[PDB]
Amino acid sequence: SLSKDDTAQLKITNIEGGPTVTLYKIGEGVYNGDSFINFKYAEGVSLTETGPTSQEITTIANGINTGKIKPFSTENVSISNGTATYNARGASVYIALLTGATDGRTYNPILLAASYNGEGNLVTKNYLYGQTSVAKSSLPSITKKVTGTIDDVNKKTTSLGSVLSYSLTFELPSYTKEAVNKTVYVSDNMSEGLTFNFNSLTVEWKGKMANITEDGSVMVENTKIGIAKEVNNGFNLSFIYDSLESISPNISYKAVVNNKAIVGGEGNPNKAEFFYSNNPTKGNTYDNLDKKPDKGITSKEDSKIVYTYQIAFRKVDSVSKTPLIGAIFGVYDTSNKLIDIVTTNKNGYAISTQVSSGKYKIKELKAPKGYSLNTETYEITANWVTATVKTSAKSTTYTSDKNKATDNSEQVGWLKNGIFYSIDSRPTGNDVKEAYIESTKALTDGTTFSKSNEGSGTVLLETDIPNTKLG
Ligand SMILES: [Ca+2]
Repeated sequence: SLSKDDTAQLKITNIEGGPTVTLYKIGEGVYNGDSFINFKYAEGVSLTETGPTSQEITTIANGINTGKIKPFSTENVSISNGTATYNARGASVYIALLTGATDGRTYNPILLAASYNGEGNLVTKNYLYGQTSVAKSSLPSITKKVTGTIDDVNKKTTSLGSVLSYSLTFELPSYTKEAVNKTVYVSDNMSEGLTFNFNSLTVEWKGKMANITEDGSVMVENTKIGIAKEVNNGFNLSFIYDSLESISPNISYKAVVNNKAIVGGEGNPNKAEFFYSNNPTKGNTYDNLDKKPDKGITSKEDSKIVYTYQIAFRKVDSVSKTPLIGAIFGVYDTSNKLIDIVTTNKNGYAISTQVSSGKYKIKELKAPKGYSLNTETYEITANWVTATVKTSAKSTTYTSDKNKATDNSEQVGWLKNGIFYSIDSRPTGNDVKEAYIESTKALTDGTTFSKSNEGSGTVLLETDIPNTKLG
């Protein structure tokens, strides 16, 4: 006794991430209502009734999503506790698509059928069997790391002119061979206080370094695995999924801390993004390198924040404690390398360029007029904990001419194509020029300094610096 109105359960297990499940009927059961004849398939559907192949299943899904294949009906199926169940009316064949998982996972298509000839059995030459299928998905990821920084407890810190080395690794989506959207697309953009170096971009794949040519082609073993382009203060890099052989490339690049580096809480972040398809049988692979795609495309992301601080102090008369203008000070790192030169303002105050966590030294180069030179070195420790001052407040002026250095001062770093590098980040090239500080501008009169929270950005010396009046 067949009907029709015979029911059987079509079931999907291993549903993670809470996707939408849609069933598209691609095969109608044809009855005489008491005898089962065969399946009638939607126009454009092609499959092997003996055992449909992955190629065929994905192909059908592609057609459904373009509209080339019109299913006989579309069903929305609820989920719970990792499974979905649908009560089919009569022998019938469906493609299930799982889309929009909130954890970012991407799923393969599923073929489900209710059949009188055994679970899933499509050959038609009493009892209506259902079908249970285990859903299959992949969860991409992207992880960004930075080195070249100085650890301040759990904060990575840096200084003006430091070169920072970033690295990306990622886990690929798993796409079936016939998928129409195999987007594999990587982006980063550096915040404005870091100057991205596109020429530093490297790609390793299968333990081999890529050569990136002039037009952006990422070449390994005479194979183009992707194309890179410099965009704003960063890059877009679109890979060719099939060329990767399911092995993820590893991406590295550098940036150098510039004078716009933010001090304190906000820090200096990047934002690495990995775009892929979470509905790979819909649309087309995205590879436009001018502009990253909008989110059948979704993404994972990662960011590293790097911090800087600034050193401040006040210059006063040793007896009256009244503030002294125009005192010139050097600020040195722990090994006595000159970091910066500052001049005190009307209110006695000076502030350094951006520094990493660490110990520094403040030493006078020129007394204020009417005062004897203070020959003492003043030490100060800079870190998240000591940077409790918030100021309402530089762009240093360099020369490569040693004889134009203020106060006959030493070299503070290097210049290459307009960019400042610290001594410890001395870059390569035959046109790398010595950098000296040519002049110093005092801080604007009426700049305030208020004691405040950790990470405010400014480390103000505990005791003001005395000068002894000549008289
Ligand atoms: Ca369920």
